[PDB]
Amino acid sequence: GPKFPRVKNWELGSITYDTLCAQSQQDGPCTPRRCLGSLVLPPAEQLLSQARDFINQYYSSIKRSGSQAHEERLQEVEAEVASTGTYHLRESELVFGAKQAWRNAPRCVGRIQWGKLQVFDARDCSSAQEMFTYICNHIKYATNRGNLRSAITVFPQRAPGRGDFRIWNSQLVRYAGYRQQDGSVRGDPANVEITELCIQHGWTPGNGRFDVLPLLLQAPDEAPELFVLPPELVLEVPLEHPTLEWFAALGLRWYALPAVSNMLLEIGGLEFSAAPFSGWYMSTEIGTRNLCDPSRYNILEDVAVCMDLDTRTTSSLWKDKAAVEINLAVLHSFQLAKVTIVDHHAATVSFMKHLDNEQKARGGCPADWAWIVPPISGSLTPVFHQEMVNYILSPAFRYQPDPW
Amino acid sequence: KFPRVKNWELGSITYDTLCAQSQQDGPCTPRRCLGSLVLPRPAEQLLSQARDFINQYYSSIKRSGSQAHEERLQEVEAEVASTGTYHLRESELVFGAKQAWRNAPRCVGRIQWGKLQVFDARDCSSAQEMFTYICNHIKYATNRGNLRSAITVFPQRAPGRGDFRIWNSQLVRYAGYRQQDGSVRGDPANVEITELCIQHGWTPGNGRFDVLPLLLQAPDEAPELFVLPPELVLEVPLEHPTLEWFAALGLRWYALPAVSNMLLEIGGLEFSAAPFSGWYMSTEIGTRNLCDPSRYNILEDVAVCMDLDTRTTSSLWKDKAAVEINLAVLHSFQLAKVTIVDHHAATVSFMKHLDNEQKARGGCPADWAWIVPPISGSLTPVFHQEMVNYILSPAFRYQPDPW
Ligand code: HEM
Ligand code: HEM
Ligand SMILES: Cc1cc(N)nc(CCc2cc(N)cc(CCc3cc(C)cc(N)n3)c2)c1
Ligand SMILES: Cc1cc(N)nc(CCc2cc(N)cc(CCc3cc(C)cc(N)n3)c2)c1
Ligand SMILES: C[C@H](O)[C@H](O)[C@H]1CNc2nc(N)[nH]c(=O)c2N1
Ligand SMILES: C[C@H](O)[C@H](O)[C@H]1CNc2nc(N)[nH]c(=O)c2N1
Ligand SMILES: [Zn+2]
Repeated sequence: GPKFPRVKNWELGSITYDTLCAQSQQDGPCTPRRCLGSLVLPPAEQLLSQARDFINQYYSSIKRSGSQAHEERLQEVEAEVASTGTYHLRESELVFGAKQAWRNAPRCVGRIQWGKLQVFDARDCSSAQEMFTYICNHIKYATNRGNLRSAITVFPQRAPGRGDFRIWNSQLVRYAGYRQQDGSVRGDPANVEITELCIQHGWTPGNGRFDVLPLLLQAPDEAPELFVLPPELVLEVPLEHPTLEWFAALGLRWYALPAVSNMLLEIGGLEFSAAPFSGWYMSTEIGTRNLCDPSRYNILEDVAVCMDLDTRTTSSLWKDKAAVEINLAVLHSFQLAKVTIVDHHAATVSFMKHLDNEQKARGGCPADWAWIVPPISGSLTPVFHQEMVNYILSPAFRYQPDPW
Repeated sequence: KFPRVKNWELGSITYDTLCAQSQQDGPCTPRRCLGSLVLPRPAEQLLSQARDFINQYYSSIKRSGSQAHEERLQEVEAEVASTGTYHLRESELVFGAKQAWRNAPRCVGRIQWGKLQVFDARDCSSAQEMFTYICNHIKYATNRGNLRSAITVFPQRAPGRGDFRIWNSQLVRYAGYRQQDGSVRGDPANVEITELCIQHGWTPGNGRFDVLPLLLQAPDEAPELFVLPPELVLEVPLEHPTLEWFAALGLRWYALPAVSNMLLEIGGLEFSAAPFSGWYMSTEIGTRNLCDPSRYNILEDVAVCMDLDTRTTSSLWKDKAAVEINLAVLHSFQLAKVTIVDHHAATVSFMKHLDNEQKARGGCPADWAWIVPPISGSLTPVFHQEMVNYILSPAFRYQPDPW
């Protein structure tokens, strides 16, 4: 057979061969001795070439490969890199390659949509204030009354030893997390450290489970500045359950927009550091991950007592039963504010459609199985049975250090 | 070089040095990770797998150096040098077997690995004699419901010449009878094997749940058809503790999960037939068997009596249902007094078995994707617990079907 990896789909029994990975100019975390798939955290020469690389990708997506437009941009960068030691992205490239990056992140079921993404250029940005309105612009656009829209705003790149452009928070939207004199945490304990940095960087706090965090921002070299969001700007959703009348009463809630912010966008060698993006939620992130992880909000037990469930015993499956209902109330509450959501089946079925598109076009789709298969009802979704190949294609997103 | 392994529910942080023992390659490389792939694609080396293994033994009982070791390591050299091969003393096989369960990185029940019972069938020379070993093994392991972990090990693998093979994949299995309409009565992933039993002379039922007979193959024999004494096998009828109407579905399942097709590799040697059984963790029954689309696929059915909008995915019927299937699997076995374990209890204990190896062998390999239950995955601590996968020895391989 072919010498590239073979890829069976145990539901449909169908095979594909991933010829894409042949281009992963970037090593992972596995030796042939062992596999670290599970594992969550894992100067001229090499720039010139990483850049050359992306340009070639670019001209290929506009089908002009090998043509003079091409060898002329290649020499427009050689010029640039040689005599100054960087270069800049013609807007339209930044757009293509900001897509390429979403399309390339092997941990994201959301990709059918990859080609539908609004890139806003924010490369002119020159301050912590300017920064902010850019973001509010982003949020308004992409929240869009409730009819959510994939968006990414891109602030300036790394420069040779010049300050980096950082959004300090991980999301544009987090809830506060307040450490008790107990040892419990009031709010979302996900982000305590940051709730901390907030106060002792100027913020007068709140007293609530869902206190909407204000934004730590930071321009090159300048000290980190602290901006708060317009409240009528920040669309949340009260939660309720179609049938269980008492759910609405638990007083729970999430917020429309899922906006990642703490992550480095890497294109053709250049570094974006502050380039936050946001789509819409899949119902399991809210109702399983954020609301049910015990190292988070962890309601669950709570909901299952009102459920009338036998928790003394593990095997009554109260842990599961309850969580189903949670998600459903996550779903129903969203469906009902006319806000954009998408259940885990719905998402997976379309991610599968995606895999097939990528197949015809690029010859595979990098995937981090553990992350693609939803946190509940794994085996009931189609992806569960698709073997996946993971690898690192560039342009991509990188995890990056916290700025402190 | 040595893998740091953090848990994310507790911030535990640990280091696996037991991986450095791995001696055989996985499909992963630095370029591209294929962790999620189901299955893979002279005589002086046999000799060094022997020492390596034999060491594992005397070393295991704290003797590695003193007489017996030194002596018994030379029986081996003596034997290999002049037969191309050797044979395992029995108490050693019982070490090999125990170890290879402990080793296999896909197994969530490994905490039990000490409590295994090992039948030596090395002396078997016919599919008659085999049938016994099997009938006897099932009678032991079913134990009226108090299921006991047990392997049985048929003859090893003579260089040029056939293999002892069980043709079934499990012991107890359900007949899957194809209809013309591309329709399939019974268990669809047994469709092939049924017609083999057929073509080799068996009389079919045409009930949904019909225990398939056994094709046993001694070397270079056309396999022979043997039928499981109706009650050596224990089934559980399925009811739901609160959903009165359920059991009128007629659905049921056998108590013994027993692997009939994997190659027990011990210290060089290959035991091409070495069935083993312990006990079911329920999600295998409810979640794979009963609901997998490629199978008995009753998800829709259950939902519709449950009285739920199939129309849309956003009503979450499939999961709602699934939990009740699963709940019926748990009740019924506890009612029929038949050892079973829920993904929770199990994964919880697996975690502990992880901490045991950690302070024991200094590590342990698990296959995250396989060790994490199919439903409600993140509601188990295995989910948040980074694992390393690597190939130790002794251990179980897969093997090509004897056709
Ligand atoms: C359009 C709707 C989208 C959906 C439904 C979606 C869904 C998801 C989900 C469920 C995950 C797994 C994360 C977890 O549960 O921990 C994920 C990962 C990810 N997605 Fe999306 N996503 C969407 C849009 C986007 C957009 C616009 C981008 C960026 C352009 C994006 C990039 C990523 C990245 C970079 C990760 C993993 C990065 C990390 O490890 O932090 N997704 N996505
Ligand atoms: C005693 C109670 C046991 C429990 C609860 C248990 C649980 C499991 C489960 C759920 C699987 C995964 C199969 C699937 O997800 O479809 C598995 C895999 C496996 N287990 Fe166990 N197991 C037990 C005993 C044993 C025993 C006694 C052995 C052999 C000595 C064994 C060896 C294996 C092997 C070799 C695999 C994976 C190989 C394959 O791909 O089929 N397990 N275990
Ligand atoms: C300790 C730690 C640090 C760190 N940086 N990341 C993690 C992993 C968890 C995670 C963290 C963030 N900020 C975002 C997501 C995707 C959420 C998402 C994004 C988008 C764009 C859409 C969507 N539906 N969901 C997952 C752990
Ligand atoms: C090559 C190949 C062929 C084939 N037909 N199927 C596979 C898939 C893997 C698999 C195969 C079998 N027979 C049994 C299990 C559950 C195993 C199990 C055993 C015990 C003892 C307990 C438990 N809970 N689960 C898993 C691979
Ligand atoms: C330990 C485990 O590998 C890790 O927590 C991963 C597994 N799968 C995931 N899947 C999603 N969607 N999101 C996550 O944060 C994780 N976490
Ligand atoms: C493609 C994937 O690796 C394969 O389907 C695995 C994943 N997880 C599983 N989990 C369980 N419990 N059983 C299985 O057979 C599998 N199969
Ligand atoms: Zn790997």
